Amino acid sequence: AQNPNCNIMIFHPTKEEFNDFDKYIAYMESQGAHRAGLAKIIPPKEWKARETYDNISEILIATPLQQVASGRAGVFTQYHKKKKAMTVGEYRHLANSKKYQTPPHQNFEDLERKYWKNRIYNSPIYGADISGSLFDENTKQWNLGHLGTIQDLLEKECGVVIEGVNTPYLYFGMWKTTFAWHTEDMDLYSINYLHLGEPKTWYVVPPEHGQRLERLARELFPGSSRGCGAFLRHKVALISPTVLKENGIPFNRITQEAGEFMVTFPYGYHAGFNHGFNCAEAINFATPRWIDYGKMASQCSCGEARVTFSMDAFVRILQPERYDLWKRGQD
Ligand SMILES: O=C(O)CNC(=O)C(=O)O
Ligand SMILES: [Mg+2]
Ligand code: NI
Ligand SMILES: [Zn+2]
Repeated sequence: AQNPNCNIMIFHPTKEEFNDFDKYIAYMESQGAHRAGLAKIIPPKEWKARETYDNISEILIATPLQQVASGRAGVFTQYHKKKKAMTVGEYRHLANSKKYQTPPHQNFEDLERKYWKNRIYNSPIYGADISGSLFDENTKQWNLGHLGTIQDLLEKECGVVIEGVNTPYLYFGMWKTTFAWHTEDMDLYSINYLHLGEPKTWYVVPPEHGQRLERLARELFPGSSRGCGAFLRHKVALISPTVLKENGIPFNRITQEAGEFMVTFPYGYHAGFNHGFNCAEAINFATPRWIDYGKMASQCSCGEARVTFSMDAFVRILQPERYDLWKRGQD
């Protein structure tokens, strides 16, 4: 069995290997990369996403979100308070202000210590889930807006044509902006490209151990667990590496820098934080190996998780028994 300790693997494709996306995902899986839940892909030196980032300041962040925490330093939830619209140039200046800028630090480990110690005492502002792309239209390799669609994958594998579309999202981050513990919708893959700026630290639980994380989360968030049998779908709960280690939960960590891709694999729980002002692009995707995970994915039906238009068809076709209840949750 490849990668039996479920370590995060890092790949360096050549320019020739970077031509065929599906084939390279399948190659990484042949080496056991999916066992970790997360992999890093460093593009060949010949590749670029676009020519420059000098002209992005006029992008609008219509609904910046202030991430307000409750709990204790290692075990907390966050809620998202809506703020007034601002441009990417206004947001960059905000991120660099004395109130929000990254503190002085020695290295990534020191900054990680400071994050876990102090995150709860601040409320950073995040631009999230902004439909759009920063890939140049002429970038032919690993262009996140030109991937094959999940609806076409399901049709190719299962024969059923369905409605829906699949497009990328942009994220603008600052120091302490936080992504809560989650898997993707319908336990899909995701791919994330860090376009510019400061790093993102990731934490991940191997897919084969995901139920261990869920059992801990029920113990640590007991009211939330009573409210909903899949409350991690709400994307609000944080648990620190120290707390995971105290409770014997298997996980790994890695820092992504600008110019690097990360792939998350089906049912790989992940969480993390941004180091300072940055811009990332991400999209979900599927492969043949996903279909079995999609058929088994939990679902939130309490009303909280509320998701995209395109999830309807995935639930309807892969999970017909659950469809009626899930749809009540959506309405
Ligand atoms: O850019 C981001 O904040 C977070 N991304 C993810 O959880 C992902 O790509 O799967
Ligand atoms: Mg602009
Ligand atoms: Ni994710
Ligand atoms: Zn729910």
